[PDB]
Amino acid sequence: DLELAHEKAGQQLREAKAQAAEIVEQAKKRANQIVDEARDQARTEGERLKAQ
Amino acid sequence: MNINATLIGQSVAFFIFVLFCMKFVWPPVIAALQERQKKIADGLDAANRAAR
Repeated sequence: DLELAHEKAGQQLREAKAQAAEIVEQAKKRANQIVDEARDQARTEGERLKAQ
Repeated sequence: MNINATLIGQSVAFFIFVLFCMKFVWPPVIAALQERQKKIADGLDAANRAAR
């Protein structure tokens, strides 16, 4: 059972590496989205060349 | 001689058998007790170690 426990702990360990990697990957993907939305907003804000 | 003849033979024999057994017969068997006890103790330690 101790040898089998090392393998089971090995599954939780590799799952933690993958899940932590996805959490940081999703954060970088979210960060990219925020900057792209800011560029489209700033480009649309340019209506002031006529509106004001 | 009726009774007194055995006084010298047994005294030499006892002292020889004790020292001979102590050096060439007793030590090889008693070591197994330290081992047998450790076989169980290592198994009990493995249970605490796997959980930890």
